[PDB]
Amino acid sequence: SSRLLPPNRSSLERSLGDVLPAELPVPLRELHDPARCEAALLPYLAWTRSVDRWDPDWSDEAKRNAVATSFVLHQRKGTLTALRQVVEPIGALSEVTEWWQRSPTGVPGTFEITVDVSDRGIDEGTVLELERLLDDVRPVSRHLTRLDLRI
Amino acid sequence: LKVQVNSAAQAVGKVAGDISPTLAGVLPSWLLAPSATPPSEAAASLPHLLVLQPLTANAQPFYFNLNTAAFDALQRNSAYNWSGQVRLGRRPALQSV
Amino acid sequence: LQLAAYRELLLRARINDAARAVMLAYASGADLDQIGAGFNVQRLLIRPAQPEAVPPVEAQYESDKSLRNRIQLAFEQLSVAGPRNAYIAHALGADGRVADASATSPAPCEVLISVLGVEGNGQAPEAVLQAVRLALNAEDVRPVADR
Amino acid sequence: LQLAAYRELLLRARINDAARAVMLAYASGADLDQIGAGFNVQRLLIRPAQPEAVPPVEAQYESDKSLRNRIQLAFEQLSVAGPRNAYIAHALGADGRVADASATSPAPCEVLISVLGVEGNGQAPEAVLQAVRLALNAEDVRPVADR
Amino acid sequence: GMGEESILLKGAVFPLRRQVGNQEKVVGLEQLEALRRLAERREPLILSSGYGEVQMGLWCLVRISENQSALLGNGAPRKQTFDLEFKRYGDD
Amino acid sequence: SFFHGVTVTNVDIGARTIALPASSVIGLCDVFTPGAQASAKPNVPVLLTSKKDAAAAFGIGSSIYLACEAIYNRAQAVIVAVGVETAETPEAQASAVIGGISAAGERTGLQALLDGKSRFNAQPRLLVAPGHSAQQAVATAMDGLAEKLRAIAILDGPNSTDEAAVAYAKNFGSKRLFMVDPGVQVWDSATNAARNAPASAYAAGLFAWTDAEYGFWSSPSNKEIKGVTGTSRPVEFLDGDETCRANLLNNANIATIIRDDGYRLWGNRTLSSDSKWAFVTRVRTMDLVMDAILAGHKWAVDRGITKTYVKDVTEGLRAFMRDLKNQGAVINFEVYADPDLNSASQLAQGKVYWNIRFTDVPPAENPNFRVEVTDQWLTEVL
Amino acid sequence: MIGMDRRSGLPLSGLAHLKQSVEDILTTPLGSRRMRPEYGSKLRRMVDMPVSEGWKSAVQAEVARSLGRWEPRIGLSAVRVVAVVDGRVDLLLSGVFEG
Amino acid sequence: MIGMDRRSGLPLSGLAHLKQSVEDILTTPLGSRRMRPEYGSKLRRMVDMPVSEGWKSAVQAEVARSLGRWEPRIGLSAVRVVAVVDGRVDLLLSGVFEG
Amino acid sequence: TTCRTADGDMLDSLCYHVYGHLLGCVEATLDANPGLADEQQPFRAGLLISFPDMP
Repeated sequence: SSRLLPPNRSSLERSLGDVLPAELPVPLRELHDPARCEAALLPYLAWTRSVDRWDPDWSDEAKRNAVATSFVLHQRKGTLTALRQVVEPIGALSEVTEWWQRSPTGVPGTFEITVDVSDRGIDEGTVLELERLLDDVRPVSRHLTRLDLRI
Repeated sequence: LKVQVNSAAQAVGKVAGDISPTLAGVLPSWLLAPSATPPSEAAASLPHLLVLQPLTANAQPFYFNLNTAAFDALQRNSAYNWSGQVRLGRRPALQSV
Repeated sequence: LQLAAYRELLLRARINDAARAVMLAYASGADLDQIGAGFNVQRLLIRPAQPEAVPPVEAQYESDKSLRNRIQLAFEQLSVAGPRNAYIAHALGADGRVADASATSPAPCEVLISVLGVEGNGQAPEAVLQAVRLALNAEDVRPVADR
Repeated sequence: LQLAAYRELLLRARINDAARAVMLAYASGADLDQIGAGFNVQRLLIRPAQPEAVPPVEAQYESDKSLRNRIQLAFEQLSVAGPRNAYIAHALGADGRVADASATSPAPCEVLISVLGVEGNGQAPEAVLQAVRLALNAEDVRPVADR
Repeated sequence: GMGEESILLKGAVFPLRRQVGNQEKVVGLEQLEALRRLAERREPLILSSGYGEVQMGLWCLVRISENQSALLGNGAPRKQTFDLEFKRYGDD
Repeated sequence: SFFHGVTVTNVDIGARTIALPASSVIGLCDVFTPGAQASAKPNVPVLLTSKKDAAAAFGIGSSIYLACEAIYNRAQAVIVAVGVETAETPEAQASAVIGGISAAGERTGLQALLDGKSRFNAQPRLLVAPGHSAQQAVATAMDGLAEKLRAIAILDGPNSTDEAAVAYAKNFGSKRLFMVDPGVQVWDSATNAARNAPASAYAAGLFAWTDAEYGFWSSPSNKEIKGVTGTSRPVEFLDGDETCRANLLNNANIATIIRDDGYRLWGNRTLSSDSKWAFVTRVRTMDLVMDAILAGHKWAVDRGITKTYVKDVTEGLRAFMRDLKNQGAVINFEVYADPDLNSASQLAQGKVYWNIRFTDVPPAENPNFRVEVTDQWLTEVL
Repeated sequence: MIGMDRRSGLPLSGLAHLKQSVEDILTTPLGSRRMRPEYGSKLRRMVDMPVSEGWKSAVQAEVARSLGRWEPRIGLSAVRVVAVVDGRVDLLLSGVFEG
Repeated sequence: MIGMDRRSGLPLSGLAHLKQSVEDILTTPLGSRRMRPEYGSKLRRMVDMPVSEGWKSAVQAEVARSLGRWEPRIGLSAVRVVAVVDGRVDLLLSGVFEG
Repeated sequence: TTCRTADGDMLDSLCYHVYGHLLGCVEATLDANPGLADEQQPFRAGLLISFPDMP
């Protein structure tokens, strides 16, 4: 810089001291913070966090929490407590079924779940995603493809 | 790269030639030239006591007189190399070596 | 040229400083906080933050050599009671009790955990029957018939 | 000024080449070990340097682009309650096979996994087939049962 | 390196001049042989002056050479002009 | 109850009020809290030599000790420290520092520094009010007390921008004032952050370090400040008469801490309207030879005027001022009795005159270097 | 040797480069340069010191050191005080030319 | 070097450790330490001897020995009698700091 | 050997005062210092450098 020069300096040295270093940003620590990645390279971080399902229609607040909480989701896949948070952009947390609410010892099929989803933002469509968005959280043979919904 | 860039540098040099290597360090014939005139010591009003003068023959000599050094003593050692060889029953033989 | 070789050496060092900050084996300071925030690991508090006296007691955090212990142990961790070795380790909510094992008599629905606790003769009291079932409702697979 | 325009041409190329080797996209050798340590991925030994004779040293590690897959399959090994990829990512522990696909047509807790294998003409040996049940004992759910 | 640093102490002992304040005791004939006994210990010595630096280093004693003359009847001198000679022991 | 073994003692033992360098004694006035830990009455002077004397007489957190530490970090100085009770109104706080004869027969505030002599043999040469000199009423009080005291008053400007301190220096020009405007900051152990010190006491410790280790004739500008960090304003500096914030302050007769943010003071000209008295070394060597003339020649007020008496001191001063000339304190001088004004009409009155004429050493604040090259006598190349 | 001027950027070679080579020695303090700490003069330490007859011989002994390091093509002859105005001393830096 | 205080157990490092390092030399007699017989001072032998002008130079010559052994980071300058009350002589142990 | 700066202390000067030379002595200081090179080279008054041994 011009400050790194000795006290004797011309205006030429002080000018070339302000140009010849030519400092640059180093955007390298920002690559692993999902709240500080740029929007053009956010799905690179979503790949290494193994975000299984992705939509190019969400807001960035709904894209970055799927990467930031990709650990807590993938740590507990068989639980309900991350089935609650896997449906984050579709804002819905209403009701869930369990064994003893049905009196005759469960359904034939040993209680596949029929969860309750309550969306209010999008009304057209928004059904055909939830049987496959919830597929990774669902185990391969602990549930059946029976599903319940609400608009 | 030694083929394509050299063909590219020859292509640039045909379109736009280089600037001439201008000369700013052109000196006259003086700054490497000795002043062959004798100094003010050689023209002084004192007879010179002894004179040092080198083999390059254009360098300035040193003049011993009362203005410059003016020695008053002169040692002059001068050996002569006679080598002794000790013979057993007689005087040692001396040879000029 | 001793600025363009000195300020470049600072920019060559900032890239080496930023490359260490994104690697687990070299990051330190507030740079393991960014690795810690991604893996849901927070830095501990040995002594609390707020003092009651006039000299301010510093909020004692653990050193960054112990975060590298905790970020790396964030995988081998009790997450969900899938197999027989995880129903019992998730059944350590009570205290007056010795080790345990699990079974399942049918395949599709039911899993069996036979809790015995050494207080007197080794019977399980009814007070710790619900103390097990408070933990297994959200730490199991959801459609378990955890008898 | 023609030097300075050349040096941050070599610094914008340095920041880009540093940012390549940090992301798993375009990360080169001896650097995924720094990333895989953050994802509990260590390369293993495929007949390492045992000197049967001392001058012909035969050293060999795990190569790239499959170590990178094991870093990509890191978060699919945390959940032990068996999602669609944990049955896959735990079945890649063997060597004489290839990766797995999971499905279920019948009644629940009956897993249909397709163990495919790349060693030659088609069919994998049945002795290699028994290794996945030794590889899936404390990784599955205990009531669930696979074929 | 550093090379040899040496200290050489001249002087004279007159072993009939009485000790200061007339202490009923003279400067002895023993009082240069005490320098000899302290030198056959094969051992370095700390010099302790009192003017500039006080902590001088380790200084081994190398040479004692007295010139004792103006003798008495039993061989006792009354002058002993000595010169000690030290070299700095190079400790760590 | 005595003791019979070898013992360590960590308290002060001996007296060091014997030397008393008469050129480096400092008058100091600021607030403190007169509790039980501060064993000094407020409006009386007290002699100080070390930080243990400042700890015993004043509080540690009191800003007397913060100014005593600012001097004692650099020089082995002597301080005549007067205290003031802290007030509520800052215009009435400046009224406490100026003092006066508001008591019955006691001087308070800055006026008790005139009682330095007849208490502790210290006629103060450096006047500092650390913090209480951005106000004009105390800087005028330190002004008018200086020529009574034959000292120089080290006041300081406000810690605002440069033209707030240049225009604050335009209220003066009275030959006795040395202003250092950037209040420099110092590292603290308890705060664990950067403080705010007024940087008028740091120039006093630098003057006491100068006149005892380099002589009072030496210019006390380019020398080191200890107990220091960066300044409250980054003050740039170059070479070649630029628009720098160093040359702006120095041409306004203001000194300033300049290089490496805390390393050295810079500037020697005083707030004077006369170009004859522009330097402080013109002013310091004016008063510190003519009270060193008196020290040693204290017999000139008795031993009444005989024939040899006028002749006794006219080479009594010539033999003392040649000792000043040989140690560099002045350059060549002349000392002679006054021929015309000395008369028998006022010799019976007691008045008898001597004429002193000396020139002093100039401080080389601007060395020029006309470089020229040759071979024997001329430029052979051109 | 051909260098460029400090101001105005013009390449000047023979003896104007010789004079600005000396004035980069005399006016740089020590340690002000980057990665070259033993460069410059202690003349900034001699700034605003009283002009005694030992100050003169300490400037001659320090210009000769600092030019002896980084200016081998100049043989220093003498440094002389030629005038004194208020503060401004001025020094005739005279030296023969070598190299 | 960081050590602990003798009383109160607090770890003090910079220069308070320097002063208690000296006072472990001066007040330990020789041979009082365990398995370290050439440690300490002969100042306890100088206790309750008459303060002559040869007693002063024998204390300067013995503090310099004992600090020269086990205190290399202190260069001893002088030891001076500054006061005398009944029995209680007191010595200003002054020395520069090295290391 | 941790040192604290002033508002004008600079890196190549500091590790010349500490070590005695600058060949291989600045980047070894920048190696064992997190976020030192990211800070501006005219330093602020309160940043700490731990100078390593064997530069």
